[PDB]
Order: sequence, then structure tokens, then C-alpha cells
Amino acid sequence: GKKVLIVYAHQEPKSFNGSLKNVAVDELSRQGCTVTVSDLYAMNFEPRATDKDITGTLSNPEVFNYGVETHEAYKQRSLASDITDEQKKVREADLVIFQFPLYWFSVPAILKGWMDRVLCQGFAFDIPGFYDSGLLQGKLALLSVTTGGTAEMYTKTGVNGDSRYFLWPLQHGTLHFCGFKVLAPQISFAPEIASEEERKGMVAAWSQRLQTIWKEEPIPCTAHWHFG
Amino acid sequence: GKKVLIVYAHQEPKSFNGSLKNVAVDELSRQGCTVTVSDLYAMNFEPRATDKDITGTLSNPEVFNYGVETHEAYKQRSLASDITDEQKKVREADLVIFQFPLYWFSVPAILKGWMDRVLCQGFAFDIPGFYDSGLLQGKLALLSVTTGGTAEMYTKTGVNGDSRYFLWPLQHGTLHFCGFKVLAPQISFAPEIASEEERKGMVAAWSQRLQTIWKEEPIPCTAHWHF
Ligand SMILES: Cc1cc2nc3c(=O)[nH]c(=O)nc-3n(C[C@H](O)[C@H](O)[C@H](O)COP(=O)(O)OP(=O)(O)OC[C@H]3O[C@@H](n4cnc5c(N)ncnc54)[C@H](O)[C@@H]3O)c2cc1C
Ligand SMILES: COc1ccc2c([nH]1)c(CCNC(=O)c1ccco1)c1c3ncccc3cn21
Ligand SMILES: COc1ccc2c([nH]1)c(CCNC(=O)c1ccco1)c1c3ncccc3cn21
Ligand SMILES: [Zn+2]
Ligand SMILES: [Zn+2]
Repeated sequence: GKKVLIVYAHQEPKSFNGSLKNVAVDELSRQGCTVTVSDLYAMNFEPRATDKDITGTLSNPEVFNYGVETHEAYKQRSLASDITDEQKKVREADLVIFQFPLYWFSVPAILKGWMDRVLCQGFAFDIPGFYDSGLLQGKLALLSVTTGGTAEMYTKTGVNGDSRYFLWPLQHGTLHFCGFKVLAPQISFAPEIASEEERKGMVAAWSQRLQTIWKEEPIPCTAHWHFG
Repeated sequence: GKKVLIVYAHQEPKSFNGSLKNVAVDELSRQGCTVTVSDLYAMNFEPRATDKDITGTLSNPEVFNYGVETHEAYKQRSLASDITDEQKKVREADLVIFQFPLYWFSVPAILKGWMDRVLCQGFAFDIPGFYDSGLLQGKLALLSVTTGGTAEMYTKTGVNGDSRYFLWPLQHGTLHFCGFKVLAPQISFAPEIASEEERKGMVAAWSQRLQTIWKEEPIPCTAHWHF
């Protein structure tokens, strides 16, 4: 038995991202997995890192440091409840899937906000207790990303450079840093340009991959893998 | 003369980021430059890309495509006023400085939101106006970043890898894509672990660099430079 959290960042239920999220839910549910989705836009998830995220007495009310105060709030259990709700989902998950369209070679701001606010010191990592020693060790993570650009544009000699280049801050800087084992990304290239057959094919490829996801090994999340 | 926009993303006026923004204002003002600051947290800037970003009626009320809708809204002068207020500042700017603490090898979400919502198709880029032909061509941009990790950690064989690795999506994927000439990043490594005078020294070096900012040539914003 396994628990899966899908963190989902798209405004439109009928979108290609919506479909990839839905097929994930369908297929994991079919397998008998326990599945939770955080639909960030539907939740109106707060992306801003602010002093509203701590409810108790601040450690240093004279000079607000978000990282310091949230670390302390985590230990004290005085974080805002929207944060702790997400932390509970992550804590219990065996696999966390991020489903999102690429926005400026990265995640949409609403999802960046989830990373900034949910993955606080004490919960996701400590010093020491990061990268291979991160607090979310044992967990798997996977980026399921859609793009405007074609596969050709995301090559070493394409205009955008290789797709692995933009994965670095997310796979290494974030997921690996927290101790996740990172599974190979699912990149669904240019669904807007693609034909009806091609789009249905990309959806089916994701569904098919998920059939055997529990048998996958993670990538070596290193500079070499990303950059060569 | 010259116009500068500083897009600033820190919660605390007394912060090291706050000090860097303040000396940028001081020095550029001293030079006679026109200076505007977008203090995102003070503005409670909206980071989320939503249908509220379009006023009046949507291009397609049945299926919402943020990219299409905002492109059309830009052309039809129907974007939300927070977005258009920022676009005006950007349009008029000769130099855009981003001042922020590194969050997860990237910009804080509030600043990511500024990028997502302000830099829409038709304004910041289109086909074929991208990279070298981007619609903001002729403008300069500069990332002024502070880190928690020390300089040593950001070496190519350090735990975090080279600083240039995380700069790719921001400098190339975003700034260069919009046509910006990208000035060398100002990176202030690990201010929190002091010292008082080392902190004073980093602030001072930023101020000093700003003295001859208009003399600078942009970096070659390429895969080779970063990797
Ligand atoms: C969500 C989140 C994600 C993060 N991700 C990363 C990451 O991926 N990689 C990474 O390396 N780091 C990361 N960090 C750490 C973060 O980048 C640093 O905490 C931040 O850069 C420090 O800058 P600051 O302005 O907040 O420092 P401050 O704490 O504000 O400054 C340090 C000290 O300088 C003092 N000071 C202010 N002005 C002056 C002055 N003029 N002269 C002398 N002293 C002065 C202040 O009083 C303070 O005591 C993350 C932090 C958070 C909260
Ligand atoms: C403050 O609160 C926070 C919150 C989140 C952080 C964070 N600090 C740091 C910096 C951690 N300290 C140090 O390396 C340090 C302290 C002294 C010398 O080096 C980092 C990251 N560094 C790399 C990759 C992802 C990171 C997320 N985060
Ligand atoms: C309006 O919707 C948007 C908003 C912002 C975008 C965007 N599309 C695209 C994809 C642009 N299309 C194509 O490559 C393309 C070619 C042929 C058909 O499509 C990109 C980016 N691509 C690379 C780097 C940054 C980017 C920012 N943005
Ligand atoms: Zn890694
Ligand atoms: Zn470039």
C-alpha cells in the first residue's frame, strides 16, 4: 500500500494538465493506491511568504527573517494551518507528483509559493540534514511538466537549451535538497501544437508509465546528469 | 538621463536586501537617474496567474487559457491595473534591477508572480520578438541576489553546484528571452553569518559598482556562460 500526493497547478479543469492529473488519479486509484490532490488554484493557495504565516510570538519582532521565524514556528506548532495541512499530506506521502505547465523555465508562482511556504526548516530539511540527509528521505518525487516549446527547441542545440538545464533548481535545489529520491521527469512537449492523436498519445504514455512507477529507480540527481 | 526600475522582494525594511535596495536608490538618485521601486511585499502584489487578470469579458469563457487570454487582453488594453502599472514602469525603464533573497535556487514566489503576470505575450515577447529580438530589447536587466549558502558551496564541485547553474532560468529563460541585455549578477553570499564589517563591505561594493553601471557590457547570455 502506498500514498501519493499530486500537487497540481493549473487554472482550467479541461486543460491538458487537468487531463494528466486526472489520468494519474485514475491509474493510481485503479492500482489501489491512496491518492490526494492539492489543487492549488482551486484552493486559492497563498504563495507569499509573509509574517502572517506565524501565529505566535516572533523570535525577533524587530527584524523579521522569514526562514528563522518559520523554523521556530514549525518547532512551536505556530505555523498557519494552510502550511501544516500541506505538511501532513507530504509527511504521509510515499510519492509526490508535481503537475504543472512550465512558466518561465520554472513552476507557476502559485506552486513556487507552495515550495517556499511548505518546505520549511525543521520539516523538509535541517542543518545538517539536507541533500542525501534531507528530512524527506525515503520519499519519491516526480515532475510532470508541460511546455509551449517543442522537444526540438529543448535540445542542447535548440534555442531553449536542453530541457534538463531548467530542471536543476527544482530537482536538485529543491527536491534532492529535501532528501527526495527524484524519479525521471515526465515532460509532455507542446500539447497546443500537437495533433489530437499526439495529445491522446502523450496522455496514454503517462498513464502507461504510472502502471510501473513503483518499479522505477530514481535518477542520479547530479550536475553531470543535468548538464553533462 | 536614464530610468531605473528596482523590483524588490523582501518583507523587512531593515534586512540586508533592504539595505541593498536602499543604496541602489541612494546612488542612482545621486547620479541624477530617474528611480522607481516596486516593493512587492508592501504592495501585497498578487502572484497568482488567474482570470482576474483580465477585465471585461474573456476571449473564451468556456475554457480558460491564461497565455491566450492575457495576450489578447494586452492587445485590447484589458489587463488588470496592477499588471499594467508594472508594464508602464518596465516600458519606461532603461535598467531593471531585481533585488531578492534566493528562495529554492530561484526568486521568491511573489517575484515569480511578477514575472508570470507582468511579462505577458505582446508586451515582453512574441513570435518572432524573443531572445535577441525580444520586445524589451535595448533595456538592461540585472539580478542582485543574496544567498544563505556560502560562496564555496556554490562552486561547480560544491554541494549546491555553480551559481551560474541556477541563474539559467532567470537570466536566459526569462530576461534574455524578453530581449534584455543581461548585466553580470550581483551575488551577495551568506550575509546572515556576518560579520558586521563584511556586511558593510558587500553593501559598499554594490554601491561602488552602481557608480559605473552604465559603462558595463552585458554578459554573453549563453549555455556556455552558465554551464
Ligand atoms: C523559503 C526560503 C528559501 C530559501 N532558499 C535558499 C536557497 O535555495 N539557497 C540559498 O543559498 N539560500 C536560500 N535561502 C536563504 C536566503 O536566501 C537567505 O536567508 C537570504 O538571502 C538572506 O538575506 P536577508 O536580506 O534576508 O539577510 P538579513 O537576515 O536581513 O541580513 C543579515 C543581517 O544583516 C544585517 N544588515 C542589514 N543591513 C545591513 C547593513 N547595511 N550593513 C550591515 N548589516 C546589515 C541585518 O540586521 C541582519 O542581521 C532561503 C530562504 C527561505 C526563507
Ligand atoms: C534561513 O531559512 C532558510 C530556509 C530555506 C533554505 C535556507 N534557509 C537555506 C540556506 C541553508 N543554510 C546554509 O546553507 C548555511 C548557513 C550557514 C552557512 O550555510 C536553503 C537552501 N540552500 C540550498 C538549497 C536549498 C535551500 C533551501 N534553503
Ligand atoms: C501566451 O502564452 C505564453 C506565455 C509565456 C510563454 C509562452 N507562452 C511560451 C512558449 C512560446 N511558444 C513556442 O515556443 C512556440 C513556437 C511555435 C508554437 O509555440 C514561452 C516561453 N518559451 C521559452 C522561454 C520562455 C517562454 C515564456 N513563454
Ligand atoms: Zn541533485
Ligand atoms: Zn541567454
